[PDB]
Amino acid sequence: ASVEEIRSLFKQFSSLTPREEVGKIEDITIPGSETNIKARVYYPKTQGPYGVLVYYHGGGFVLGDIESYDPLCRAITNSCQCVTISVDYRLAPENKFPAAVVDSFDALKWVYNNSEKFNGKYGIAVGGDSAGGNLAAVTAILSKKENIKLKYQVLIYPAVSFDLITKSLYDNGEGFFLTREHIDWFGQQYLRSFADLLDFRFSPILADLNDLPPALIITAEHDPLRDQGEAYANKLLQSGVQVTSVKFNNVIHGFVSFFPFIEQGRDAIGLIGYVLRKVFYGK
Amino acid sequence: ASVEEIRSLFKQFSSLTPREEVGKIEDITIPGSETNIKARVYYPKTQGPYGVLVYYHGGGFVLGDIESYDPLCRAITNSCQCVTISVDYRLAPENKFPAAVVDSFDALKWVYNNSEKFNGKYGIAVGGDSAGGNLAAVTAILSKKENIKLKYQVLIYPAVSFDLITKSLYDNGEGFFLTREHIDWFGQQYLRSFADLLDFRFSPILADLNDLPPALIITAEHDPLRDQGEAYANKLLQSGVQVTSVKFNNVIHGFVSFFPFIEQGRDAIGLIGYVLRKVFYGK
Repeated sequence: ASVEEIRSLFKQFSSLTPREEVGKIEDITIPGSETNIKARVYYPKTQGPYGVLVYYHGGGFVLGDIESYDPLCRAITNSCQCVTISVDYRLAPENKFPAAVVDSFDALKWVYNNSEKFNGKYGIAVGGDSAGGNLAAVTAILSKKENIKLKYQVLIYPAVSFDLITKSLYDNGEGFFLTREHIDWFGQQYLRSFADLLDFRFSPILADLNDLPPALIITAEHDPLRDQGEAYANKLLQSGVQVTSVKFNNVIHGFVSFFPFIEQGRDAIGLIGYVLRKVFYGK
Repeated sequence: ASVEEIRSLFKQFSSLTPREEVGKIEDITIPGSETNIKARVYYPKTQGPYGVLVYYHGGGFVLGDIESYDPLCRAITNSCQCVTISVDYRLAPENKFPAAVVDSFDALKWVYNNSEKFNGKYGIAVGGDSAGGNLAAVTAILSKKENIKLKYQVLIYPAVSFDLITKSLYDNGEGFFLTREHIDWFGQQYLRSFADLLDFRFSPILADLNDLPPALIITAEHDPLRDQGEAYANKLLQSGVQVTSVKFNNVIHGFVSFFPFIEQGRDAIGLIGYVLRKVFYGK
């Protein structure tokens, strides 16, 4: 299948997944430094003021979009009882690294600077799954540098490093949905050159992680990315940041997207909701 | 320290913990088959009807009690928004196996038969930590035998088998609070003879686990009991029971007890809260 055909398939498959009712939805355009960035704003059914979660979909920097991730964002919104803003960052191979990063940070900054539009008085968090988790993590690093004070970061089986060595990569690199071959191909679509492997904006493990927001990092047992996700948690802890690092057993990469039929996914969404309600509201 | 001093040391240190407000608290005495069993009933701040969680404290079958667990049970009550009933089962060595089991099951049957007294229309779950997780699991197995239909079981780093073989026992058997020497000593206090090692009421991994209530099983990375907790999850899964099995990284056996200081414990309490709100209330 072509890239376009797979992008379309993501949207089609999403229409089989129930979309929970939320309080209100609005589609907005965020004025980026390089592009006008579409985003979808979900309000919860409770009354404000709110926290705001800026969410970055996964898809290997190539696939996914606001629509295919609409069911998941609705579910997160109801779980966190918080405004969720799902960001349509530019994709590769049309838009190489660091386009996705530039859009993700620009959106965060604009949300942070415009939070009153959303009655977002309880502050701003970032979160994302897989490649989206990568973008959340990188956006939190970039925020530190600009004195943007985030509340939290929710990293759902994030990609944090180029990896040829972890035991989970070899144990789990075939037979469990996301394969070695996929990982290679996504990296080829996204990166410009081998030198980008030295860039913390691609591998955030490289960065100094002092003074970042407290994190919930979810990994999955049968996931080639498992060990590097746990490494990121450990390096955050070593750098004095509070992190809850949880491995969900018996499930594969992507399981949170399959919450309607993988119950552990629903429970991960419950846990995500709890930590954000705690950090935003005190509970 | 005698058994008495070791008990009093745990009470003392628990006595200094802020207790979360709950709705209301009632102490009751349940007419057991072998003894009168004190239980503390915690109501959430919401109104009913409720689900009911019957909770069994940890402490290696030798320590702990309603008072020393009172802060944890309050925190759980508020998290699950459910009536929580903390059971004062008989302790060893004064009362050998299977005294704890008899009391734990006797309490459960009585609660199940008297659920209207608590406005407990949404059904009954069991839960517990460590030795108490053992008791919860064994209670669910005994309940199945007598056609008592439970909604859920929450097993927090449960003891499920006599163990001389797991990797986690050897990796984590010293230096992480719960040591080989403690495991040995608790078993010596609790059991009557080596024959008791064959009894599923001490090692619930021995039982047929078909048709048991869906489970949340939490394990801790640096815990000698980690692998056998995961084995219980996997054996339940093999037996067609839905289970969410989650390993909390970077923490030790007992971490949920330390929730005021160890933030991962607070987050574990959030997850327990979510799964029970889900199964009782659809929330």
